[PDB]
Amino acid sequence: EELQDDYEDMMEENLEQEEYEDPDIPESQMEE
Amino acid sequence: SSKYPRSVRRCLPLWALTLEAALILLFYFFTHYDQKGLVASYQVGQDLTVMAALGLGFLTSNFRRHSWSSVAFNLFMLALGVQWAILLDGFLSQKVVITLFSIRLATMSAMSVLISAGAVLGKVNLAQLVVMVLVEVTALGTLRMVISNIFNTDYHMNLRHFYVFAAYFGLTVAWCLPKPQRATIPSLSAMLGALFLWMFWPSVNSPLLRSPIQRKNAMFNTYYALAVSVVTAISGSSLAHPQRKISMTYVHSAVLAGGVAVGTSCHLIPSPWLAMVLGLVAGLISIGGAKCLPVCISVMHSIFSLLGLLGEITYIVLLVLHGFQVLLSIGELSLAIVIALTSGLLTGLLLNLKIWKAPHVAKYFDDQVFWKFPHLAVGF
Amino acid sequence: ALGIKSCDFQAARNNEEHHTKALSSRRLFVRRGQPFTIILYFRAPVRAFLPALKKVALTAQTGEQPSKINRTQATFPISSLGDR
Amino acid sequence: DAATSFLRAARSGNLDKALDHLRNGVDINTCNQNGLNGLHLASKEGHVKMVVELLHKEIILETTTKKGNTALHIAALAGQDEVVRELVNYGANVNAQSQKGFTPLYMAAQENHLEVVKFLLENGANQNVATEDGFTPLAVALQQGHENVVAHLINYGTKGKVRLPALHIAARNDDTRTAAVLLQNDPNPDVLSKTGFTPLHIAAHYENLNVAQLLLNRGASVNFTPQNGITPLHIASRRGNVIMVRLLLDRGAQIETKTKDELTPLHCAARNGHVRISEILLDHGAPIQAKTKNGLSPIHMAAQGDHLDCVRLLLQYDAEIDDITLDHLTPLHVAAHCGHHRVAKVLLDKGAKPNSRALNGFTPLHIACKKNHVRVMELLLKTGASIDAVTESGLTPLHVASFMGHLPIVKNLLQRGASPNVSNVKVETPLHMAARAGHTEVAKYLLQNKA
Repeated sequence: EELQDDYEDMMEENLEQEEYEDPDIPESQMEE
Repeated sequence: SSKYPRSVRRCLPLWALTLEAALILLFYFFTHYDQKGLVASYQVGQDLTVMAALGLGFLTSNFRRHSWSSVAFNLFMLALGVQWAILLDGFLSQKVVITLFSIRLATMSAMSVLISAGAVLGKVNLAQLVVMVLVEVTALGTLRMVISNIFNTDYHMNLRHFYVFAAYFGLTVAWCLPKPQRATIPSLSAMLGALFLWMFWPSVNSPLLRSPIQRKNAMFNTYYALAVSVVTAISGSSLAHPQRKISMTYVHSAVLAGGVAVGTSCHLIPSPWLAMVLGLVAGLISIGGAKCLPVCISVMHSIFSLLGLLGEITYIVLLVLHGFQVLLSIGELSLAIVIALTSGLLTGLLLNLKIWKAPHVAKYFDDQVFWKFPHLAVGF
Repeated sequence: ALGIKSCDFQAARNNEEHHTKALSSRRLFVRRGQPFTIILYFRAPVRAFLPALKKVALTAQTGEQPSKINRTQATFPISSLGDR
Repeated sequence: DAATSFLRAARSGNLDKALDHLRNGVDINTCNQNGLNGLHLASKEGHVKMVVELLHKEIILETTTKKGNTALHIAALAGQDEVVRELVNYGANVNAQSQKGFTPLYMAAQENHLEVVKFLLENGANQNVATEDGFTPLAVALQQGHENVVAHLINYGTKGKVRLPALHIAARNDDTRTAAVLLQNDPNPDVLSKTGFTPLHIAAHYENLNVAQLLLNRGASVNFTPQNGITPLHIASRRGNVIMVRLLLDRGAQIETKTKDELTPLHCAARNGHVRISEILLDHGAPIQAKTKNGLSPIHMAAQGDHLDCVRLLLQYDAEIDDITLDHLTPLHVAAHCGHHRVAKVLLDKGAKPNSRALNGFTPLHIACKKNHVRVMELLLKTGASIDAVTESGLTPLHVASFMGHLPIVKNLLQRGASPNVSNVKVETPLHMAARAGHTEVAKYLLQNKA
């Protein structure tokens, strides 16, 4: 292989676009 | 290296026309012409020609995309080989008087090369085939002349070793070639060719016998041995197969096992049951070779070589019944094998030359290399 | 007709390019996998470049017992078809 | 005669002779009587190094022979996979047609060159392009019996360009020569991939400074904003590329740009702990109190990732130590939730309120007791956190610790004097919380202490 970085999907995975977003606000309410 | 074939518009036509002009000149300078049984004598040569063209051209046409080249190159090789073999047999057995018998002998000499070419078809072009034809005819003639000079035999009667010579020459030439499939209609065409070869092989088992009695006995033995070999080969194809089915390609080669086995001793067999036993042994040996030789390139050519060696061995066995005789026969067989191997090595070395514009190893077994097809991009 | 007068390794420029400038400006310190430039001087002028280029080969040796199996010795020609 | 020698050297692979002829002054675009230049002859014989050297010599890539074939056509017909790859990487048109309408995909398909067919299809070759006779690569592959080519053409269909644009690949590998040739052919440096990112984004991601400078000199947009809002400055800040950040700021990158989640480059630098990048951004005027869609400030991002030195740097630049999110979560709340006692200690030493209230009245002590973070609890109780503080529902830290079953926290709270007799809005005691969750050990310790 050694050429996966030339493809769109592997480059999209490497760029990690999810790291530039605010995921959520951790609240975790204790009430059952 | 470019996988696209090189242009042969100036090599192949010049080579073929020069060969034909040389043949015409040699025929003009060294050949001369010359009753009740003219048609009877012509029929044997016609059967040999029918086998050499039809059966030996279609038998190797089983390839999916290499049937055109197989058939047409077999025809071209036969046409060149007969013309060159006439001159060579005239030179090495002496002008050359051209008769039907000489045409028959040249047809047998060309049949040797046609049998050899089956191990190399699909991997060579027409010029390499011309070189192989010339060198193999010359080598077979030299072998016959040496046997006649040493063992005091007849030059025309030394043509009986042509099975083993063709087989070992083809294997040796295929060994030197660079290292590199079936369809229904090409398989049926190959079946037609194999059927014609099987039907007319009694003619090639007795073209050299003079007395009618020996020819009749040889034809009887060949017919019965061929029938037995066909039965055994069709029966045992299922045994020597992982899929437990009958292999059509194996049958195409193993139909002729009995005729090859009894070819060298068909006149010495005193009863047809011995010929049938030899045919059964030939069929069983073909089954064993098909089941074993691939494990330890052409499987059909290898089993043909094994069958030719077995036929020579059974000739040795039968010759004693009808010490020094065995030594002479074994020495003749060893000389034939050594000359065939050496000539095959020389032909393979000559066939690897870059000047022949050989097809690329990735373009093997394809008619696109040598033939024109519509809607193709041509040139650069 | 192909004598060698001297060979300038160009220690300063190569060491600046190979990030070894703080080591020295006189000795050649280079890092593997990166090209470095040397200048070869001839005693006499070179008439034809291509035959002289075909006549020269370079060998790099390291250690007291260099060998090719240990990858401590390598012989390579001076050509544009070499494996960079 | 010199041009003939150059063409013969190109055909034979003698790169030194060709370079010598080019140095002497032989025209690079010379060709034989058939129109095949040095590039065509090199592509026919599989001389990849010759192709690369000639492309570096500003040779015309789209030159056509007298049959209309380009270098890519000749390489595809000859079956040179490496030459096809090299030509495509340098910008060869994969959909170019010859005089009779043949395409490189057609030539590769008719000669059973499966690898070339695969590479061309992955690079955007259109198999629907037909010749003047109406034949297609699928049709000619069917005619010649190339079964594997037929199978691959049927299976691929119209999947399209799955490879990156050649400029993106050049930027990934920091190949300045290939990028220069591509920009000579295509003047636009802001070509877009399927994801929407320019090659400058890739260069900033891998900190390939040379190709990034080349693109910026050729006219690339330093503030190119895709639909997601991720600028090259954002990628450089997130990846920790200090030199790339400095280069982008020198070339004129906007520092207050927000993504679709309103993340500034300062947020990206802070959430990954890049102290130098954060300091550089703050010195260039980055807003330190910028808030995302959830209200998180860069100090919240730094505390979330346990980035102690980033928290120190942000507090040094007058960051609000008690900035609140939409959930009213201070950075101390984030440190207590994530268990980062070092960040909590740094915040508390600089004046963060230990008893800050969230939306539900939760203190950092409550969150520390909820998540079984004992060290944060000890640090808060040292720094004046109320051990008897209640939430909006009256939940004490002992209530939460008993309900969650965190036995060591319950033991520490009871050893420090916390009363188990406290009650909720439901009047429930910590013993009630322990009994309603089946914590036998916590309930037993509560019974042994004062219940």
